[PDB]
Amino acid sequence: TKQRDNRVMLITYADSLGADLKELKTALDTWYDKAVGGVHILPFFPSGADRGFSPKTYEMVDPAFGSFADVEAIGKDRWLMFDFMVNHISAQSEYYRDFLEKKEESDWKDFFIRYSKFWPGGAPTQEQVDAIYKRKPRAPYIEAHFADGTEDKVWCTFSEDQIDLDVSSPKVLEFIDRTLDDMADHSASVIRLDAFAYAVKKPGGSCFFEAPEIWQLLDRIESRMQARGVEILPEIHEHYTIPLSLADRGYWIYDFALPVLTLHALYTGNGEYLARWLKMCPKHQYTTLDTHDGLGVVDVRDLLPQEETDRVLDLLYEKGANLNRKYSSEAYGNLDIYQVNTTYYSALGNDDARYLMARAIQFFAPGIPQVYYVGLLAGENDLELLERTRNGRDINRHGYSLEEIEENQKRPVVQDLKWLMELRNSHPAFDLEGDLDVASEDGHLRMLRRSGDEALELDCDLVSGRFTIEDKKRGNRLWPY
Repeated sequence: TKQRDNRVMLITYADSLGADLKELKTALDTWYDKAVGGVHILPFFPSGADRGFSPKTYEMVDPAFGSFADVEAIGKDRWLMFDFMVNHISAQSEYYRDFLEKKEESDWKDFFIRYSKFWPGGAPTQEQVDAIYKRKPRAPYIEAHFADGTEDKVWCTFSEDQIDLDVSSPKVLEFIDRTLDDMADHSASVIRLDAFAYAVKKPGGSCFFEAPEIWQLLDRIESRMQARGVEILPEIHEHYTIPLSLADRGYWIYDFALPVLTLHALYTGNGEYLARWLKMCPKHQYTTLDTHDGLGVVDVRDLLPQEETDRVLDLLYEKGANLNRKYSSEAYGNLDIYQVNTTYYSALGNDDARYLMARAIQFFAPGIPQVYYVGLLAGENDLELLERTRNGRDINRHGYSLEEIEENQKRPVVQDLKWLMELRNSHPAFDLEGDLDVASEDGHLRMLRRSGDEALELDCDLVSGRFTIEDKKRGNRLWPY
């Protein structure tokens, strides 16, 4: 296992940068060898739905993608992040299929949350239904029809294929422990806990980050993986107080507020909300602009005023390249109708200068930047794919051939983003432990990264879309180059 280090991490599917895991390694070695220090390969196990996030098993790689050897090959000199779906498993898994066949005689009788057992009286009251945290209108269950002719309802947060696990069941905790151990054996440096805040259900509760049980589950998983030298990263999209409460207890977090705060700053020339955010962020975080999902809007609540949130959303739809509100609707198959479906480059109207500025801000921000592969290649909204699949998120999930990755290398914006990633990976001022001084004034955002006598200053003109990078220790301007 290559240890998680202080270098830019790529987010990619196994089949989105070239055709499969072998072509992914070719792409990274050929064009991104110094730019990409870590790789989050999105779920690469056989899956029944939601492009990997409904795993049928963890015991084999989806053979469309390759083998565990092909994953380990990428992990030779790049640290790896894998997903563990702590919240759910495929309805097409051995576990759920056996439960439908055998019911109370199934080894997996306790793996799923059955309404008849979970709810006092055998069903929720409307009050209890209304209390559950939702990101789409569909009820959070599906019908289970058993081979014996009987039926129940099972908890279903996401797509109809994603059946929620009962983390209160000892057999499920054994499955979690075994699966994380297997991931550690396959060279995982970090395990991402997908949908972490959904994992604990309580009758009458929101069933979102239910304390103290959610903390006890996190500590169980983090403690086990710490003993293997593996880090954990919970995926939580909500009010900033939740991730900052994790950071206060020594857990890695995602920054999901940066994307929309940065868009608002670049569209308005106002850095005040972005500066306030940057100052409250911890050092042990992963920053995002793009991920494989849409842009988070609830994630900026109380960081961007509602008027300014409404304003930047209007600007994305009006001034962005090929956004459409319909793409976040139920018609386009969304699991979260409150996210904005777009590539980050197209959110900025395919503006090279402001897209590079967004990445510069991200790279000077605390913690470790994640770059999604579509953003790596300054990719535009893919209406062709979106309209073929009728899956809104596919606007930002173009599959690149090796030929198309190569064709993109001539673009200055692709060259410049690679240069920024190489700088982020080489310059000592980006020390994970180093300090950030942020100032917002006269339409500028100034970010000074210090580490001992190292002092590297980003100065963003949010109005003009031009930035400078100055090495104050060595007395030399690094950008423009």
